[PDB]
Amino acid sequence: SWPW
Amino acid sequence: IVNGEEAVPGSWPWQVSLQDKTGFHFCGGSLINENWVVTAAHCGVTTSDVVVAGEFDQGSSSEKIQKLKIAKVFKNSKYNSLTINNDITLLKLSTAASFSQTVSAVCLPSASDDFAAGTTCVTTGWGLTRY
Amino acid sequence: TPDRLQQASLPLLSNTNCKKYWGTKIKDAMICAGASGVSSCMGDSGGPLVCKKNGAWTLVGIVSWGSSTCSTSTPGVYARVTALVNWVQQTLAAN
Amino acid sequence: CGVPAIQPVL
Repeated sequence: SWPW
Repeated sequence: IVNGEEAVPGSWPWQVSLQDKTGFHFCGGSLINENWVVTAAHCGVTTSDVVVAGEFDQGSSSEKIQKLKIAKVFKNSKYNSLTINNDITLLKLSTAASFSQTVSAVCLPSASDDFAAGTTCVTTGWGLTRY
Repeated sequence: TPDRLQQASLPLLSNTNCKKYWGTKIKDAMICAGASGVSSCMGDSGGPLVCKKNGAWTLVGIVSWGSSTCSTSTPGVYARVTALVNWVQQTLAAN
Repeated sequence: CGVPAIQPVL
């Protein structure tokens, strides 16, 4: 996951 | 947005761009009235960043955009950066936005409103189109 | 990155079904959307997920997080505005 | 709120  | 399409200019009039002092777009946001923008807490906005309203093409010099200064950042006290839960910040603008054909507010829901699985909604932004 | 503003339509998921993708990372103040051939991606964060209700566009989500490769077959995760709107209104009223 | 002056085309 990654902050968008 | 991956596999989206270009919007009609001005058709999402609450959409703002959050830019740093170098002019770099790093996050979106939404106008909820002339003085307040909603964005994500994890965007890490500071009062040195700028809210840009009325923009369509970030490569154009000819658009009548509004560059609005931020007075105060209100990060929701329930935001949990470890889980990215409650990911919301409010920005109070120093200078009110001037509403027009291309700049206006989105509605907020009631707390009890229902949006069912399977409903088709829309998202907008200047994020990457390919990874 | 694009110069011009992009849009996409996409469906809302239930949190129970979103947990098949993301497991215990999905909390009550999140809502999932997508897995439909489109995805939000880096730089979309903070922007809107809007749904039309009684003729008006209403802010249902705030772009938050998702797949590190913006996979179009995995749902994106958005902050669930109905869970947060009471804090919005308390903040506006006090400031 | 919520009603753009320039209608979106989806």
